[PDB]
Amino acid sequence: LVHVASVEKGRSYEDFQKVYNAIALKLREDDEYDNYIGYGPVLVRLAWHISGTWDKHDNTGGSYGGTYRFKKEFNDPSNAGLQNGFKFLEPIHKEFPWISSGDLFSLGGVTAVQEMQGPKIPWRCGRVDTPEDTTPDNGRLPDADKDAGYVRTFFQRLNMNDREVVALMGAHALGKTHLKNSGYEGPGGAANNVFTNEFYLNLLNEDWKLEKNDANNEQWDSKSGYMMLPTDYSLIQDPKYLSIVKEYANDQDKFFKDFSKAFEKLLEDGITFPKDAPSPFIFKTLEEQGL
Ligand code: HEM
Repeated sequence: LVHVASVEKGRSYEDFQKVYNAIALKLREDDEYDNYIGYGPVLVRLAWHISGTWDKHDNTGGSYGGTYRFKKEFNDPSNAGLQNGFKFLEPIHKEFPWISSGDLFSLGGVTAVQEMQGPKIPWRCGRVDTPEDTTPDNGRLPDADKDAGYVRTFFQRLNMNDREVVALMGAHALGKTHLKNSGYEGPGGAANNVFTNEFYLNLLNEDWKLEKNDANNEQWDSKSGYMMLPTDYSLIQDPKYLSIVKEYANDQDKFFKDFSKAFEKLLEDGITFPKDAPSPFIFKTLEEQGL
């Protein structure tokens, strides 16, 4: 399977910075969602789930085709709750009908991270919508009740190594688990709509307790009211993972730089960019624009 990136006709940087600003402005405006967390967390979750279907062996899935717009992917049990992110982006797509679905879903993830004061993420245009029959089947996204061996093995399919996996999991500092979407409940920390290295700090400094929640699933709970998934707590149980957790808990700039590289790689897996394609765009935030 080859997927070649094709720039939307005649569009350049200024066009995509308008779509960025439109998403960032609505992120500011619709601030009440999910008890004032806002839409930032569910939009980086949506960008990860539309990319997270990729398989390195036959180049199926991934962000290229925008196939989440089809019933089979939209109704995957693993995507429960993401309908809220889709409905948020739907007005913006009406306003910019020329952007492809894969491009809008991955740009939503980039815009949320930067607007929640995370690192700049270079982004490239050119994903092309593909037919309903290219939609990946359900079951390619990871389970949360497993151990380190499972996480390592699962991420080899998206060829992410240990460092890339631990950097990517730092996004669980954002938002929260919702019992009715996944069978888990609670936030992982106090700052859950600002991008920081708090996931690593909380994993190493909180007193975690294995308890059973109302959906009868086990999760790790702390006195402070925070929670960790079995697959989150895995990162301090494995010796390779644990030393990278300690490195990011002690250096927030190295975490930001490594997250940026692994999140761009995640969003670009499976896509072939021609050498006459434009360079990655670095978008300015509203704050840097005085908007
Ligand atoms: C083994 C890996 C992973 C598993 C099993 C996993 C699982 C989960 C689960 C069960 C939730 C709660 C969903 C809900 O109830 O609403 C969640 C939320 C979230 N995840 Fe993951 N995840 C993984 C990796 C990642 C990665 C790599 C990213 C992003 C780069 C990510 C970003 C998020 C975000 C931002 C939320 C919060 C969503 C919200 O507040 O609505 N996840 N994760």
